[PDB]
Amino acid sequence: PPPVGISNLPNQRYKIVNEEGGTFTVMLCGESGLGKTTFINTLFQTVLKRDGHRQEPIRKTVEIDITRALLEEKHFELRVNVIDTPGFGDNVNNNKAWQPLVDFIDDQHDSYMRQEQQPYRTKKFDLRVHAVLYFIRPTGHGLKPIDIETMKRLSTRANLIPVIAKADTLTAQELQQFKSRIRQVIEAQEIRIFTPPLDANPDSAAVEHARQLIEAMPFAIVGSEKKFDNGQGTQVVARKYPWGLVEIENDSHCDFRKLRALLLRTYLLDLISTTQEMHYETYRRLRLE
Amino acid sequence: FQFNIMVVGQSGLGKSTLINTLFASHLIDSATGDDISALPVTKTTEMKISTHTLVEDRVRLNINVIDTPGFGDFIDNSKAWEPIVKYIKEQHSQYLRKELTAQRERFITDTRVHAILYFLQPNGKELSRLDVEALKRLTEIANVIPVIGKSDTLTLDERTEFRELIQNEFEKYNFKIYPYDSEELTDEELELNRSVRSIIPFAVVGSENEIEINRGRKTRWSAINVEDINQCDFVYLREFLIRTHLQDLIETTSYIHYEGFRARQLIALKEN
Amino acid sequence: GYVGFANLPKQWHRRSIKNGFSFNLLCVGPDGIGKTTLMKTLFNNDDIEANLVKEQRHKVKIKSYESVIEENGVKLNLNVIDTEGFGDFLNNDQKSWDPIIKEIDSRFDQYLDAENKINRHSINDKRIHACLYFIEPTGHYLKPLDLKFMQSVYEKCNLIPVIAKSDILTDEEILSFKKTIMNQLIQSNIELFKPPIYSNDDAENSHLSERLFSSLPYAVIGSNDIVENYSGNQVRGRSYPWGVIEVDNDNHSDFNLLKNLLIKQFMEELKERTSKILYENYRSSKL
Amino acid sequence: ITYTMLLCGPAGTGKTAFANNLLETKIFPHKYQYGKSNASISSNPEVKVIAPTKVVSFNSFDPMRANLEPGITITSTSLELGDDTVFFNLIMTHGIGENLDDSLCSEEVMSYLEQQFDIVLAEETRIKRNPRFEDTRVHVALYFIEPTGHGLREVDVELMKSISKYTNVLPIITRADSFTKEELTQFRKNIMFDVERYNVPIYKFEDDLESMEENQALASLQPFAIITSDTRDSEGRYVREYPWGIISIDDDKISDLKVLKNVLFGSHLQEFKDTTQNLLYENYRSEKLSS
Ligand SMILES: Nc1nc2c(ncn2[C@@H]2O[C@H](COP(=O)(O)OP(=O)(O)O)[C@@H](O)[C@H]2O)c(=O)[nH]1
Ligand SMILES: Nc1nc2c(ncn2[C@@H]2O[C@H](COP(=O)(O)OP(=O)(O)O)[C@@H](O)[C@H]2O)c(=O)[nH]1
Ligand SMILES: Nc1nc2c(ncn2[C@@H]2O[C@H](COP(=O)(O)OP(=O)(O)O)[C@@H](O)[C@H]2O)c(=O)[nH]1
Ligand SMILES: Nc1nc2c(ncn2[C@@H]2O[C@H](COP(=O)(O)OP(=O)(O)O)[C@@H](O)[C@H]2O)c(=O)[nH]1
Repeated sequence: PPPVGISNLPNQRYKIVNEEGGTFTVMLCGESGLGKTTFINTLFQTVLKRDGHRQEPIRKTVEIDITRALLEEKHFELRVNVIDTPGFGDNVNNNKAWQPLVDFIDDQHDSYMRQEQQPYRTKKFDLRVHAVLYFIRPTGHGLKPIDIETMKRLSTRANLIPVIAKADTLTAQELQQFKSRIRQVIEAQEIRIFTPPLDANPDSAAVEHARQLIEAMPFAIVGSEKKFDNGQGTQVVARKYPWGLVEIENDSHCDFRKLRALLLRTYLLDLISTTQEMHYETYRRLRLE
Repeated sequence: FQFNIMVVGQSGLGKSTLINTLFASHLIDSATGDDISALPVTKTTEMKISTHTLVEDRVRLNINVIDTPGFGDFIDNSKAWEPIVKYIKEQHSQYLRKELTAQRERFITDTRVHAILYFLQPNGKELSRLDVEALKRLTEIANVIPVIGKSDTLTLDERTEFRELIQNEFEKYNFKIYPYDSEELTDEELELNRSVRSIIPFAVVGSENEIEINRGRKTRWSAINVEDINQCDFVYLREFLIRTHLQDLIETTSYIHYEGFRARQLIALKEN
Repeated sequence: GYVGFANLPKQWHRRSIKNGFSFNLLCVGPDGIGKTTLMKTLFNNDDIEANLVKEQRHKVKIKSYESVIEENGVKLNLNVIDTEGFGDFLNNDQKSWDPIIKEIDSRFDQYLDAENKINRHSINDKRIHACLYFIEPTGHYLKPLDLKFMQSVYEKCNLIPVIAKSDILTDEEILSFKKTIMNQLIQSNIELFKPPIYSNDDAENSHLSERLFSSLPYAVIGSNDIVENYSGNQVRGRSYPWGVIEVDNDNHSDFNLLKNLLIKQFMEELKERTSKILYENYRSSKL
Repeated sequence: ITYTMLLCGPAGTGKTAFANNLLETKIFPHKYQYGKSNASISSNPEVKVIAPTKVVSFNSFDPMRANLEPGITITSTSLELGDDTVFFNLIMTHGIGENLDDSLCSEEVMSYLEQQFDIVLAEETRIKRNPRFEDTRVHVALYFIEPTGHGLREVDVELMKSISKYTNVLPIITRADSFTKEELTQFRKNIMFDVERYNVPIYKFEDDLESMEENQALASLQPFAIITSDTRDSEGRYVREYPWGIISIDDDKISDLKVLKNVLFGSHLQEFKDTTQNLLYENYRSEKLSS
């Protein structure tokens, strides 16, 4: 009694996926001094970005800068598209500062739609942002009007992943209270934020990690490009202050590893698929009304 | 004596090899070849007649192997039995022309179709449009002895069921397959006819090449003996068309088909 | 450390197994060539053609059958098309075999239409991902009608020509018939699907792909029933009064190679080619 | 003496905690966790609540109304911390940095300072003047620099200039624990470079050899970086607590807060008062009299 190769179809799919290559697009929104450049330099283990762009006119115009790179880890290549928001929230008047970013996301969606409008369409330049990380200054107080309205405006264009910048600045109780206030605000304002798919699972631990990830939002981010010894003979990436060392790789000090699980390790494919099946589809429908 | 045996089928069915093996010499080479360009130039079934002399049984016989290249070998076979019918009836008209001729000869060569071997493909399905029409118009114009090509393509039970299906198809279409039971025949003759009739359509396997083990085709998983009775009906068909009924075949082609065409043609001439 | 962006292919594997798979296969040949036995032996399901989905005849009939075949958890939704009447007609003109082409074009048309809808709601792919042409084991040459149809279909669907009932032909006969068929195909410009060889892949898997390409036209046999081997071992195949042929034996048939090129190894690649090259050409024509 | 100090900065700097630490009394509540006590009786023997917290200016947790812009709100809380008896009225700004346009905030703060100047002028130019009238002029002002680590923003510069027009303005780096040693050094250097570039008239720590040396050192210290907490250790030491370590506000290296407190309420208090009262106010009065 011989078998059919139905069980080998997924391994074929894996082969084509790994031999083709991937593309990830992340928009890092926030003000100046939220540890964003350092975060993206820490999440990819490489220096994708810089030193700050600085010493220029104080009135910054909100612009969009895309830093593109090709990264190879295990013979798999990823085109990382780190989009920035220079000058956003860094001015005395920040009204209509959300317009450029949502407009850029809509422009990428329209570009993909027009690539589909091609008569003999070929390989696709997909710059639609698969994730949007909005960084909140660790005020420990609440979300600002600029913050909430920008987040709500861009929550329909693509996936939104709230994060509390420089979360090590806040003490444990203060950061937890800040997280609670942020969650209540985004629940009342009805802002839409990406949630890992746990359904309602064969790998009950995977959907359990989904639950753990969704119970850790807004994520606490602690990023450093320098490593220090822990005192036990192991060098951990960390932020070194004389009172104590804030290790980025310890789950007890930060939620950075959860964010890496959501963004690149575990729920990267899900983010890409949601950005391409939910957001882009709505934009295309409205554009073609 | 002069015997005329015709083979009707498509390229592959194994008719040239069957004739080659039933006579023990290379008489007919495949008229279709291995080129799609070797097919007829008239885009209709053509006739290839080759005369050989075989006297190995000390019964000297003048064989005339007829072949129908082009049958079921083009896309449009809507008239792939018309040329065969025309050939048969023209060969009959020659004999009647000599017999209706004044001061004719002693030996008016009999070029008529004494026997026909219509090769039925081993597909297991009912008769196709081409097969049905050709058997319909060739059963009453000449003596037809059904045979199944590449009977290696059907397991024993598959071959039996396909043979029963073809037998029922013959009965349904009212097709007249040789041998024909008559009243002159004796009892032994009637029972022999019943047996060969139950064998029809035959299931013959042919090979002009000999194999060594411990005549047939030897392959990787299989080894057939063309002269094995528990493997093929090649021996039965051989004996039937060479010895058992050869005389009856040549007599019925001169007594039933030819005299029928004679009556028809002469009646038509009388009317006009 | 190791940033885990090389783990995305594994997430794709998991997604694939979670969402199953779907394969639309076409089978064109004469009635009695063995396209109902080959399919069931390929999918090890004797009822592979029991889910029939929704003044004389002068055109082939296109029959659609949808089944589901699941192995080790993964599930595949198979939709097999069978031609009924090919060759049975004494006309066998372009109109005779046109319905098959029209059906393939209709699948592509439905896909294109749903892709070009304002709602653009979830669409199900019915496009024919492969076309198996069954070639009778005459042993002489590729026939006119065979050449005409295979040329008419070599652009619409991936072409997988096979030599049916190959157990009758001797080894040398099979080789010669295979060579003649391949020569006729190349000189009709009929093009067949070439298995892709992934990069950073095993050289043995590359050799398998090359052999799969260079073994065409294949010589496949079909018998889901079990027969006893001369070794006393029950094996899938056919038993005749002279010998026993085994469908799973590579020495006897290219059945395992066809199963590799059609289901086990390059089913997904066949679907990718059909949805990325053939369908886009159909779209350009419709444009 | 009657001393007046302003505390201005973007929301989330640590002004409330800084004031509580300075007073050693939790007299100012943190937003959203308030209403349990706002201007309660002092927990410090020296601190007295001579006037509860009250709003001096206005220009405009409820999750449904979180989007609404607060605007600006200036509040003066009067206390008596003790000849030594000092009548200290602390003015504070809230809603600055919590809206889209912060021009309203700068306008309101400048207008409050100008109105206090005008009140003092009117009292001076009165036929019957109250010799012991209570001046509302802001003798000193501290601007909190948000811990960006890069430099000064636009709102920062404009607000500091507006505050400098009517009172002495001191650049104070807040939440210095957010910066490591090198990071804090670079941030301070950037702040100084930006104020020099835009010519912000920030206060300068610029008769005795020891006095000159102290002024030089204090100038080199600016902007003053500080860690402040309104929470104390079980022993009674104002401290911050983190999972990786516990910070003490008293520690000299962690915070320059005690030098800042000394200059604000000790050494340079009279200097700030005299400069605001006899240089800024006098020039404003001269300009008004020329008008
Ligand atoms: N408290 C804290 N400060 C950080 C962290 N990462 C970086 N910084 C500080 O912020 C600077 C980097 O900011 P940068 O990433 O360039 O800014 P942004 O991209 O505009 O948000 C560093 O020089 C540090 O002074 C962090 O995890 N926590
Ligand atoms: N398996 C099998 N092959 C056969 C049989 N008879 C003939 N063949 C093969 O059929 C091929 C073509 O037969 P041939 O008589 O030359 O051709 P035709 O006159 O055009 O049908 C030859 O290569 C033979 O090997 C048979 O009984 N079984
Ligand atoms: N000689 C031979 N016969 C086969 C082979 N596979 C199937 N058959 C026979 O071919 C016949 C017709 O096959 P079937 O699947 O019913 O044909 P379809 O009408 O084309 O679907 C069946 O009765 C089988 O016994 C094979 O490999 N060799
Ligand atoms: N890391 C750090 N946090 C502080 C410091 N001072 C106060 N905080 C915290 O940061 C927030 C400051 O809010 P508050 O002082 O009311 O600010 P204001 O509204 O700008 O006056 C509170 O959550 C305090 O617990 C400090 O020096 N360092």
